[PDB]
Amino acid sequence: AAAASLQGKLQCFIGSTPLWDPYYPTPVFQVLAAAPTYTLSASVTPAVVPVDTATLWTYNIIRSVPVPAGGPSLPILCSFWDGKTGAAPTTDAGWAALAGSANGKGTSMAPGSTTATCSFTPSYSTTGTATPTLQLIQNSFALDAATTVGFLSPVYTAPAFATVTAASYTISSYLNPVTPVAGGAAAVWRIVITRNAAVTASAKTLTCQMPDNGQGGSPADVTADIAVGGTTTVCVFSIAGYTTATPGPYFATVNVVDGAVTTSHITKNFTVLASGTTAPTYAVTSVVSPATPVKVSTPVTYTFTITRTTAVPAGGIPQPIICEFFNGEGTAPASAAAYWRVSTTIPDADTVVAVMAPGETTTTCTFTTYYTTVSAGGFTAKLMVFGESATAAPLLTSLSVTPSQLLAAVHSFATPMVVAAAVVAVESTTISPNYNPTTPYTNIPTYFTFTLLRDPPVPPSASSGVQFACALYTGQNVNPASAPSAITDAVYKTFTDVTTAVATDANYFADQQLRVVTMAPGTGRVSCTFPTLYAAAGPFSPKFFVFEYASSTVGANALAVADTVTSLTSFTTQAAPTFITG
Ligand SMILES: *[C@@H]1O[C@H](CO)[C@@H](O[C@@H]2O[C@H](CO)[C@@H](O)[C@H](O)[C@H]2NC(C)=O)[C@H](O)[C@H]1NC(C)=O
Repeated sequence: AAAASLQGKLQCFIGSTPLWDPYYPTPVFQVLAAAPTYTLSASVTPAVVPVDTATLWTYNIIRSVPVPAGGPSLPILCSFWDGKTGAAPTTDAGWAALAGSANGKGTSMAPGSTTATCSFTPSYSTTGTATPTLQLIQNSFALDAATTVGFLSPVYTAPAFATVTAASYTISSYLNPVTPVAGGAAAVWRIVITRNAAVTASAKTLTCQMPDNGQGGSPADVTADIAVGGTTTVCVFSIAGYTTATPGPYFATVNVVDGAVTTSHITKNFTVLASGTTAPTYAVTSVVSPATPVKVSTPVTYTFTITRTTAVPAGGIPQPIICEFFNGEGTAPASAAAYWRVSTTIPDADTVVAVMAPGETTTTCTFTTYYTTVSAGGFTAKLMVFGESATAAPLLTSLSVTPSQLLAAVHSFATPMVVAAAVVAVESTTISPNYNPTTPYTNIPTYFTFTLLRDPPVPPSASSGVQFACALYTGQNVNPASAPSAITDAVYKTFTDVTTAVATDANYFADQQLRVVTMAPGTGRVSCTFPTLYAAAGPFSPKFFVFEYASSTVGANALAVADTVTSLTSFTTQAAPTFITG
């Protein structure tokens, strides 16, 4: 019989006891006099998509008979074939197997509804038309790929093909040196080729040729490679033999081919200097702010002015500038070429991209650095300059092309930067609880919070925060059972570590304690809380010490003077009150 709402009854027994009493009702299921039909519509975005780019396919599914109101939402498994890669599965088992991966989506028809949506984002790899095929399965918790039957027969084919167009190429170029000298150093044309979409199958081999270098010559054809997932490649043309017989301005044509696709480009302008003339030479001047000396973590700004002997031609190609700056702290780069450090992104704290504009002589590279260690000898920061574009800079190492060494030797700052240690002081020593801000009660746990402020705050974006070991000797000679041998730095340094001590163990209330506190980056001060318990009332002289901390080892005194003691005001503990707030 055909009915609208129907309920089953499942009753199961372990041994003799039933899991549910009197039974477990099952969700409402509708009985249909005929097989429901599944109408379907498809939409594309964009209708025309470049190769190796995502395209949104949207399928709207409409069911002839609405899902029962009281029953559960109907699970639907959209197995979709983009129509361009491989072949569509021939059996429903193939669709079920394919739907496990990203090519198969899972939606749910809500109860009392007649519509559902399935969206996919395929990325085609070949040019031409693509017509997808989609099939619907049921996503029951126990879906057998073999015996399952899709509700859709025959497999729906979207009557709206997507047009996958071929890839495009944007071609830029620059020259090193920007004004080649005839018969001298060989000129190098660096050609940056950018693809409108990243390659996915494998590395692609662009073929770059230069029919004319402005002088009428034709250098040997070059092949450049673009790696998987990359959108940029560099083609290097080493031309030697430029001549000044033709009038000053010149321009070169370069065509780059990828199979059928051909893209032509013309370099803007450039001038070849007369043979025998002295090649233009670059120099660097350096300024610092503030002046020597500076403290640790103080923002130090270096400004380097790069000056060319002669101005760049007004109509020619502007010269890219890559400034790699080493602040002087740590291991210096091995040589000038070693300064081509691998940078994740171009505008980092060590690499700066500038442009010497045509008709201009000087440019400026600005760096901001923080000095961590202390060196009274002074740090001599250095700078190295290359001529490379920002786009081609990251991938020059991958393509095994030597960056253009734009300087004869590394520029070293004239005056070494003498760096002194930061100044840290104990701002306040609060007691909780306390009869007055100077003395605590007796026979109750009292906590001393010491606040330490560093005059130059730990800079944001620092690798790690600073660490301070704070040592305290309250007195009363109970838990250590003896006074410290001497007030010297070493004796208090040798104190036990209780940074992770809890109230259970006997070290929680120790007359001699040593704790570790980390000043986080972007903070100026830290606090250390020490628990104490004054069993007996009497005069007391708590002693406090601060030390630097590194690699879980206690360093020298943090107060910049050997054997510096922060002596709390002497006090006599008085009786505690018994009133309870509430
Ligand atoms: C880049 O060089 C080209 C080639 O010389 C310049 O185009 C022509 O240059 C000749 C040089 O004798 C002039 O007589 C023509 O008048 C130029 N043509 C045009 C349309 O201006 C071109 O001017 C140079 N580019 C710049 C920006 O100066």
